[PDB]
Amino acid sequence: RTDPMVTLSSILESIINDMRDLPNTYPFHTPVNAKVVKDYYKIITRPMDLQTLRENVRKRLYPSREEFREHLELIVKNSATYNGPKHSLTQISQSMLDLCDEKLKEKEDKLARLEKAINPLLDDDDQVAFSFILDNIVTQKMMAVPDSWPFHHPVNKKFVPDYYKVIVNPMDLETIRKNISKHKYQSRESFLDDVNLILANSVKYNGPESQYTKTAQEIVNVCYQTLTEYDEHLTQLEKDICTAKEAALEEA
Repeated sequence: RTDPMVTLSSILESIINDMRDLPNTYPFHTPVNAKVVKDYYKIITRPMDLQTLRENVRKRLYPSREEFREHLELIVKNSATYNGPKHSLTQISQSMLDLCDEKLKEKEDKLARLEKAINPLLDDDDQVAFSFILDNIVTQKMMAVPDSWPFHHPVNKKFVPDYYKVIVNPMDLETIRKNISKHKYQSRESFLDDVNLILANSVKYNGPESQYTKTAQEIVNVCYQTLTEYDEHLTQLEKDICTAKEAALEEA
């Protein structure tokens, strides 16, 4: 019932404590001082240090060990580039990376359980499959409605005066496809919330009798009809997505 991001961040912060405690890590404790380390930020355009890593941990920027380790490995790579691949400082930065990898392997199982609770739908095939059919509904059914082209992309403000003053939540099929590609929709309800906005917005701006509103109504109707045709399939995916979220949290 605890926040897994907190448990993950305490684990990462204790790794920084141990890395900071290794012999001769002093130069990696704080950001490089541009005023005395010649040309450093010309040569090193992606800098990293243990102070910045600890700040990032406390800001909850790492949802997994991978993102934490990639920033840590930057410390080694930057030392190799600026000091040299065999410089003693690069060997010292490598001793920090090696300790980290021992600590992470040591806590493999608990970290895995926390990572899945922080991101239950990561590489979840039910979510990918659900987004896959939503996208097909948009491209094969909704965009095939005749004269639907004015809804395929955001309204062009230059030709539609005051649109973005009248319409506070604009929506269009390209934006819905972008949301699908980021897996915004975990069930058909939030998908339909955005689809219905295309019609509601045309009613507000064009009125209920407009040819554009009739077209939007057909887009909405074919969306509902297609969700209904695939109800059993979609319900299975929705159920699996929902129960995976909650199961991930329980294993925390």
